[PDB]
Amino acid sequence: MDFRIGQGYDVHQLVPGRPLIIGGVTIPYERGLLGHSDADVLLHAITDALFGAAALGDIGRHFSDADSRALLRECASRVAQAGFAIRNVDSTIIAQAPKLAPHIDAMRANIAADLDLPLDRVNVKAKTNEKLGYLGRGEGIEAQAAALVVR
Amino acid sequence: MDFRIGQGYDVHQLVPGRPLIIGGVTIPYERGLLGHSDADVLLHAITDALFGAAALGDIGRHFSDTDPRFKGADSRALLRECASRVAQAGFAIRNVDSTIIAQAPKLAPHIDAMRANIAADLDLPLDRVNVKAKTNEKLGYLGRGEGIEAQAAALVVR
Amino acid sequence: MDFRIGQGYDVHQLVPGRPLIIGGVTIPYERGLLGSDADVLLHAITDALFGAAALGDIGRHFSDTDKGADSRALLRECASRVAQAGFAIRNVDSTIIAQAPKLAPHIDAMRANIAADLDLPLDRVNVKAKTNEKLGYLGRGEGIEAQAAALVVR
Ligand SMILES: OCc1cn2ccsc2n1
Ligand SMILES: OCc1cn2ccsc2n1
Ligand SMILES: OCc1cn2ccsc2n1
Ligand SMILES: Nc1ccnc(=O)[nH]1
Ligand SMILES: Nc1ccnc(=O)[nH]1
Ligand SMILES: Nc1ccnc(=O)[nH]1
Ligand SMILES: [Zn+2]
Ligand SMILES: [Zn+2]
Ligand SMILES: [Zn+2]
Repeated sequence: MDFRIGQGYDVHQLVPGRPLIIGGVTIPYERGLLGHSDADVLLHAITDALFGAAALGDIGRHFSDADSRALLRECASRVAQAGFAIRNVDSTIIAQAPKLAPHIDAMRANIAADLDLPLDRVNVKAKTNEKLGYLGRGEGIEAQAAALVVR
Repeated sequence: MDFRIGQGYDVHQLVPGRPLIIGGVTIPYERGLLGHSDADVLLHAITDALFGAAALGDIGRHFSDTDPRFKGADSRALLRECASRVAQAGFAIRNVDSTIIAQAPKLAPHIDAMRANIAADLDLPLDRVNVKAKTNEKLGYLGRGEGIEAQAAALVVR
Repeated sequence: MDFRIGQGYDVHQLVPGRPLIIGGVTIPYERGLLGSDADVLLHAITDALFGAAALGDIGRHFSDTDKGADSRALLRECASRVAQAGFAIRNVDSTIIAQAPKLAPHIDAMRANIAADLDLPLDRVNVKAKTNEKLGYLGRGEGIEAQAAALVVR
């Protein structure tokens, strides 16, 4: 019936002395993402896609720059409050390193639990940047997301 | 229930001596976006998402940067023509979402006005239109303030 | 009804010595993409189809070991796995970002290839072309990016 689509984008720098947390998963690595929160680039992109589908603005407006899962849960709350139900989420992480493949199902599990969705409605994809640009040089990590909701 | 989705992308350089026009809003700034038309990166991205959802090709095709009739073209006029062609193809627009990526200036004070322009041009209520603002966290040409990028998504139904 | 959306991204470097193949179409150029055929557009569309189906990604379905298959063979196999998970493809839209060469003359051919491979009416497949306005590695002609979106229904 009243379907809406949303899209999200995020990028953070990789810096020494920070933990690397993506999709709620702490991944062993010598650098981590820099941000005012835990800098979970994946969760932020999904969050923006959800706000965007519900026409509620953006993550910058809702949570002025701690735990990104808490923010994702709050986002899901605001989406429900606006009268929408989430139908599915898809996403991509662009990181030259480290290897993300072993952690993906954990990420999906986290996101599914945070959005109160079954696993089959949550997806997370991994890509390198084929050594191009700042992502290619491992200076940051990007995430992209898409969300479908219904009123 | 014949739904279709589309996506769009655009980027333009930020240069001295040009109006900064994003989402139809003239924003006070010392630089502006360089292009053949008014170079409204956000409206272009949305226009491409709508043409894309309707499988009508793209804005480069409909409103060519090689055709002199679009020199300094009002991108809201282009967006309204896109919406007309989308309607004529048989599609109704259900919603639009978008992102602008810029180091500067601060876009937040202008976002609501952008949403209102897009809503007006697409004949949608405000609650079916969204615009989001992002920095690029200081990375790359966007982080260096060399250009501004926009992304869009649209849902339509035949 | 049970609609789902998916999105996809891909980028390959652009250097002398390889054919330029985008959307199944070989395009005369002084350079080409590095990868198989390195078909950036087919890869992104393949990723958006798997993501709409919540089946992971092209890296997981089609790794470097398992044959030699070109990117259209992968798109078709992608499409068959999507169907067995219960989903029908409703449409695909995409954008190729390349500073050069001119892609517009080749779009009809890419759409035809994609629609054939996905068994879709032509009017549910779209491909768009963008430059990067001379910004970044894309704008210096050091690589080509593709973006895709797909809608499916169970
Ligand atoms: O652009 C990086 C970024 C800023 N911000 C504010 C809330 S979540 C988030 N990610
Ligand atoms: O890539 C910048 C660009 C080209 N073009 C043609 C019509 S609107 C527009 N934006
Ligand atoms: O990053 C370029 C790339 C990697 N990969 C794996 C399967 S298809 C494909 N394209
Ligand atoms: N960093 C990564 C990129 C792509 N695939 C992975 O598994 N990891
Ligand atoms: N350029 C901007 C990025 C993020 N937020 C803003 O308000 N403006
Ligand atoms: N490389 C290209 C970018 C934009 N339009 C084209 O036709 N080709
Ligand atoms: Zn973030
Ligand atoms: Zn433009
Ligand atoms: Zn590829």
